[PDB]
Amino acid sequence: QESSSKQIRIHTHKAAIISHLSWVSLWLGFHTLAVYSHNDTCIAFNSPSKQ
Amino acid sequence: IFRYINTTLWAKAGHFNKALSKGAKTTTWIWNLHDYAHDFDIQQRSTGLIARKVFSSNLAHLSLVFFWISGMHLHGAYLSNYDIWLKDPKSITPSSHLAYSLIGQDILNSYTSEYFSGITITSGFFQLYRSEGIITQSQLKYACATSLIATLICLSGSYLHMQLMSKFTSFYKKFQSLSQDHLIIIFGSRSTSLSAHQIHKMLPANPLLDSGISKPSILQVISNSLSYTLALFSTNLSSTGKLLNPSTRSVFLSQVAAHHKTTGVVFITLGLIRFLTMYKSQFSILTSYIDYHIVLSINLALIASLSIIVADHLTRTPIYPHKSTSYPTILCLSIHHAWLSGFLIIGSGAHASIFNLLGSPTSEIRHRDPIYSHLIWVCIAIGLHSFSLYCHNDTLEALGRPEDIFHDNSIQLKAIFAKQSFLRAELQPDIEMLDKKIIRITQELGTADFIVHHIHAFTIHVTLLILSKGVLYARNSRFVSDKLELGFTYPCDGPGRGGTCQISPWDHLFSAVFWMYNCLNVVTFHYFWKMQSDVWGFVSIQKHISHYSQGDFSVNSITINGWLRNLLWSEASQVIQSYALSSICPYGFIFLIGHFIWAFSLMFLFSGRAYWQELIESILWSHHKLKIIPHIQPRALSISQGRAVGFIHYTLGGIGSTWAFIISRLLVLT
Amino acid sequence: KIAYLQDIPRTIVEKDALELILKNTPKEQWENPPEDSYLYTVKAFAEMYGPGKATKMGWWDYYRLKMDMPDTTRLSSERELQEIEEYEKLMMSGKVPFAVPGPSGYFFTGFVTQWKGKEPFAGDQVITLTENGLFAKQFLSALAFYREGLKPWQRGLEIGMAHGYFLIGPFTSLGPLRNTPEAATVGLLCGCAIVGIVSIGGLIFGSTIKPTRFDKDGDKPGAGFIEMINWHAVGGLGGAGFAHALITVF
Amino acid sequence: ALGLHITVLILLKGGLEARGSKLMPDKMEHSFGFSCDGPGRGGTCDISAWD
Amino acid sequence: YARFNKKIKMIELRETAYGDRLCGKKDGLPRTIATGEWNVRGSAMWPAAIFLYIAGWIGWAGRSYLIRTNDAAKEINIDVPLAVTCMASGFSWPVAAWQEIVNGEMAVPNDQIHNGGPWNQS
Amino acid sequence: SHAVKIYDTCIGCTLCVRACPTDVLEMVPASINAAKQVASSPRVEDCVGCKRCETACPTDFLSIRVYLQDNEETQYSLGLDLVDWS
Amino acid sequence: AETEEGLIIKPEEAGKITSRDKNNNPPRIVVKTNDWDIPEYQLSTGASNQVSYITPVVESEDIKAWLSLNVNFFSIIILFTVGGLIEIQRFFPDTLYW
Amino acid sequence: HLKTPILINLWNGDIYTPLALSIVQARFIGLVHFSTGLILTYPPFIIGATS
Ligand code: CLA
Ligand code: CLA
Ligand SMILES: CC1=C(/C=C/C(C)=C/C=C/C(C)=C/C=C/C=C(C)/C=C/C=C(C)/C=C/C2=C(C)CCCC2(C)C)C(C)(C)CCC1
Ligand code: SF4
Repeated sequence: QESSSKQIRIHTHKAAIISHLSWVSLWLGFHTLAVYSHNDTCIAFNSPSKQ
Repeated sequence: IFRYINTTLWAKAGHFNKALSKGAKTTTWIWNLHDYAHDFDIQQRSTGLIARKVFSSNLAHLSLVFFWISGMHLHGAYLSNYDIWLKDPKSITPSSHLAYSLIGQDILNSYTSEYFSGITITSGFFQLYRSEGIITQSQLKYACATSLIATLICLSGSYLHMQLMSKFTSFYKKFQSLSQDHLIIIFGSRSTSLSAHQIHKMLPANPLLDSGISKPSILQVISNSLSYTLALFSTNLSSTGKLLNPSTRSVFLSQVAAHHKTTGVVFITLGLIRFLTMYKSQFSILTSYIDYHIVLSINLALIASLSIIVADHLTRTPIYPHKSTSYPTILCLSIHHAWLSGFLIIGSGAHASIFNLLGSPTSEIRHRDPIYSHLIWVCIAIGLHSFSLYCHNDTLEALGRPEDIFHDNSIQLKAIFAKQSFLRAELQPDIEMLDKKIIRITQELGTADFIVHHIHAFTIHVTLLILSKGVLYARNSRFVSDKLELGFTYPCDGPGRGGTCQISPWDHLFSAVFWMYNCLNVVTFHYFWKMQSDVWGFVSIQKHISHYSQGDFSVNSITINGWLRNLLWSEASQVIQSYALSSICPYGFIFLIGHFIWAFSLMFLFSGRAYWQELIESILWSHHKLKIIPHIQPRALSISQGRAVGFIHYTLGGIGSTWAFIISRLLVLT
Repeated sequence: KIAYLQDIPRTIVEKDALELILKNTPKEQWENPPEDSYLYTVKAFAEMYGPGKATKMGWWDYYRLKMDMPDTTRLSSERELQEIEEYEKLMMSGKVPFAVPGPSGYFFTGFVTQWKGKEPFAGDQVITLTENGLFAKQFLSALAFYREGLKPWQRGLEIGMAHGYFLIGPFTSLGPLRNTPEAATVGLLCGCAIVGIVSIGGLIFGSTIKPTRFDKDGDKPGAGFIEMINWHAVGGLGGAGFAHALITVF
Repeated sequence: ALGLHITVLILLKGGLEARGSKLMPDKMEHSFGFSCDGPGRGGTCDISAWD
Repeated sequence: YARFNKKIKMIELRETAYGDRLCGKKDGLPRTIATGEWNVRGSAMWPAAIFLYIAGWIGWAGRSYLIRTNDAAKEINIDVPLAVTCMASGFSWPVAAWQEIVNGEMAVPNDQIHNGGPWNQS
Repeated sequence: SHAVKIYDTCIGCTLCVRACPTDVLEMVPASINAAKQVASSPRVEDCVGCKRCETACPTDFLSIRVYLQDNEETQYSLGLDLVDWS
Repeated sequence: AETEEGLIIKPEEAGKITSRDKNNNPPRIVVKTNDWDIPEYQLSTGASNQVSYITPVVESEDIKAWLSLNVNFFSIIILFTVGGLIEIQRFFPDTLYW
Repeated sequence: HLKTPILINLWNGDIYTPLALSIVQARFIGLVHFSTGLILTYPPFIIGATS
């Protein structure tokens, strides 16, 4: 429990770090792939202006 | 009897397996529930229930196939341009498949006829209908109705047999009865029935269409009443297959009807012969192979071999009218059956392994080391020989030494037995053509054909090595001496003995699926390039031939760079430049999606489940922080499931990539 | 005797079919047929229908019964049972009815090759025709590596002559200079190089593993193997030169 | 940004759970790189920090 | 022909509808505004607000159902009346969630959930 | 050879002993649990490393721990069959 | 329940019991099989017009319980959501209002 | 190899016993192949495209 070392303080809440990193990774992947897929689908359908 | 058919178990998921009775404590329970769904052997109750489940599930699947046939028939009767295709098949692409005008999906339907826009189907159902004398919409209506009735009948039979069969039921174990009645009544007495159908409905009809009367006086002549035409009206002597029908570019249907009659006679005579024939040698096989999994494996291997024979025989032994010119249809009919052959062969290997683990094996498993060792040596020999002739040609062509490569204009490896295999076909010294399109010309086999055939042999042998190694080393091995107790499918036996990952027969199938996929991707590419380069294509009135690939195969397929450039790059221009082009937009999109899925599989293929379990625990911390506790505890996929998901996504993505690549190009060129 | 096997009506099962069942079923299972065995159904019905019992059945019940009994053709006859009882006896006795793989299958050659070797638990002593037949044994024993009475240099010389004579061909033909006016001295040089490389490998093997099966008594360990390898190099040179001389002269 | 986030996620998770995670709460007793922890306890492929 | 006429009308309607939307001086493809403008054509503020509301609604309904069904049996065999009750009740999530945040009913102290793997002991 | 260690949390299941495929583990009397017995690993030189003992151990974290040592492998720890190292 | 009048008899009295029924159907032999899906197979002693329903036994309660299974619930909701998206796309295409 | 006529009388495998690569070694070798392929496939493309 001695929260003195920096690695100690990082390890105390390591689950929070990893969970938030997973959240931001999921957000970026979802919203980049989905917008790219929107553009791909709407430009395959002869609609460049629907991107 | 039927009072025990109760819905009380519908809500109780996982009832069939006693390992799932503890309840869904973790998410692994869901995947196990889905995994054991059709594993009737390990499910609860006696062996009679196993037989009832197997037979009724067979009937239910048969009803499903009948429903699929009925759907195809209704699409052909009410959602197709089959009328104008009947009137002019050489100018209309088959289409029984529309797309709704939503999200601009209207761009997928393309001009197939002046009154029809839709997706060009390549199933070949229109050629089948024409060969089945189906002309009016009413005929397709009644075909769909009969298929729906068959669906209902088979569904009701599957429902009934779960209670008609009992603990005393034994009709499935009577293999003499099954073989005799199947053989005679189906292969003999139904082949002659189809011969009757053809003689009485095709020859009265298909010659009428070929005689130029697409009118057929409507029903005055088409609706039978044509007993003044004779059965062998236009055989034109000759030999079956030597002379094709000049109008439809196929074998005369009278010859097909005679074939079916004679094959039915042959099957009936074989059923009569089986009363006294050669036996007492396959008798150990007879007694030791009376089990569900062994007969399933035997039937899967047989059906897959028949599928590959169908794939090779549907393309340059033209049976269907107006089908040889429909190049996308020919390509699809070959390649789909090729893939099914590969998949069902792999399934045969898997169920051979399952039979070895459940039943007791035979004598060949005792000298398994020489078998699976000479198989290893032959695989290494033909891999270090077939492929490397490509590597040698590639290296020496890059070095600028074309006279030292394996080509026709260089050191040439003549296909001696194939060049002396003029036995097949044995056609006259020219080609056949219907309408600006080549029907069939003999594939002149040279050096490139020799090398690619050896590549096929090598890939087949390696896939067989994986399958037979899984089968023979299922019970035990020098590595692990109690693999029998570990079951059929297991991730490993532990990191000990250096590491025991993927020793189970299930993992051997897991690798064999990859190797079969790699085996017949080369088969697909060989067919797709060879037909375009040397068979398919336009014509010139001066007897000169302009193929689609302009004869690239004999000059480029000798090197891997030739395959990369002239097949995967130049012939991918149609699919890659397919955006906003009406017919081929979905093919470009599906090409992209297949790439995505194939790359997505690698996440499951390369990673282990412990990392994902730890990540899931890290996320579950945040969930527990906000009082969001999933009591079905989140667990990462099991090792076997991770491998299965990876393999499925890998094969699906790659198959979709090839599928789009070949279909879009053949639709554009045609 | 057994109660339910007496006075069983022919309508339930015929006499010959019942005798065939009893023959096929092992004797110990007659009293209490197991389950899912035709004899189990015969017992479960003959104890319900018979002379002193229910003498009639509904048509559908009798129809289902007739499809649970054997149809007199799915049962092994006496000769087939003998075939199995003797084939299994052969297999368990360590003898294999010799068979040879064919076009997706194997032909039985009608021969009993004794399978287990002198050490029955040894995996590599299972005797086969291609390694333990008289011809195979005498051919392996008469090889230069094994021939009795040969000095190590003689074995080396013979093996080297074979290798050197053979190795010229793959280079002088289909080689980089296969079409040059010489086209064979290049092959000679390449074959001598291959012989030298494999001889160097053999020297590495003899200086690392040091086989002692060719050393005479009281000698430096591995000396026989080293002598064999050196004379293999000499014989490879000689065979390569002889093949080249034959090619040039003839 | 997605790629950087995920790379940092994997590396940071490996660093923080190199000394022990819920799945394997003794990981600092073993080497930095080791094969696995056996098929039991759910299966433990790719469990080391090196993995 | 009629379906293509309808498609042409849709295309012309799209042309006239995107006229007020901003597009680059070199591409011609209309742009989406992500500056929080709230008052331009194609702004991302309105879709962001709508999605955040409905996503919080979904998450709040799921969390409410999980809290009110503290059992694994209720997750495989959904209590449909309670499930739809929570689904309908989720509309007030932006207020109920904040009232739980400030009143100590959403979060849980770290000393009540499994922190993670041990990193030390000796 | 690997390193198989038994910790005090053992409750005398005997499941680890039964799961071992090379008779590495054994039951010894003790007084630290209601079963009056704990596991022992007197013959870890025969421990292949399959970790079946760890799979069979029901304590919260395994009372028996197998530490893999790959730079330590002997012929017994590798399960060599075709080749003898003695 | 469904065999309130069958004169059901045990194998031990196959040829002993003859009292037919409230109908004239002869007594039926009940065989206690060990299968849970077919716990008891009933055998007849002669011609009979026995009412043996081939229809299953379902009830509203357990059909609703099956529809309350998480798969059916989360498939109905997602199917309705996808259908609503498709209908919105049909009715308000090209998001002109944005 | 231990069954081939000449090999068995020279090499019994007791010295440098052939074994399959261990798990960590296998993962590392696959990683090396993947990294080499992915990295070294690019410079040819760069040179072909720019030059
Ligand atoms: C007649 C064909 C046939 C039959 C009757 C069976 C029957 C059986 N197989 Mg089997 N198998 C077959 C063909 C067949 N197989 C083939 C061709 C292969 C090679 C791939 C296999 C490989 C195989 C393996 C490796 C295993 C079995 C197992 C089993 C048993 C349980 C299956 C189960 O519960 O799965 C439940 C059903 C599923 C999980 C289906 C899920 C869907 C699949 C996995 C993905 C398909 C994706 C789809 C095609 C694409 C989606 C479209 C996309 C656009 C979205 C059962 C006896 C298992 C067993 O334990 O046997 C005792 C087992 O381990 N089989
Ligand atoms: C009750 C449902 C619920 C709720 C309230 C949350 C809440 C949260 N999740 Mg989450 N999650 C859920 C279900 C849920 N999850 C499911 C089913 C999965 C499996 C796919 C995940 C997988 C998951 C991952 C991998 C991660 C989160 C993360 C998070 C946190 C950040 C928000 C986020 O990333 O959302 C985005 C949520 C997802 C991408 C998962 C999909 C959402 C599912 C489909 C909603 C299901 C709701 C359910 C059906 C409601 C039914 C109600 C009815 C029965 C009455 C947040 C605490 C992240 C985190 O820890 O950062 C702090 C993170 O990295 N979740
Ligand atoms: C194909 C065939 C086969 C095989 C065969 C073979 C294997 C062969 C081989 C062969 C060979 C492989 C031969 C060789 C020979 C050699 C020789 C003949 C040599 C000689 C040499 C010499 C003579 C030398 C001399 C010398 C010396 C020694 C040194 C010095 C110098 C001199 C030169 C003097 C079989 C049967 C399977 C079957 C079919 C047929
Ligand atoms: S399994 Fe674990 S707890 Fe049980 S006796 Fe063995 S070491 Fe002790």
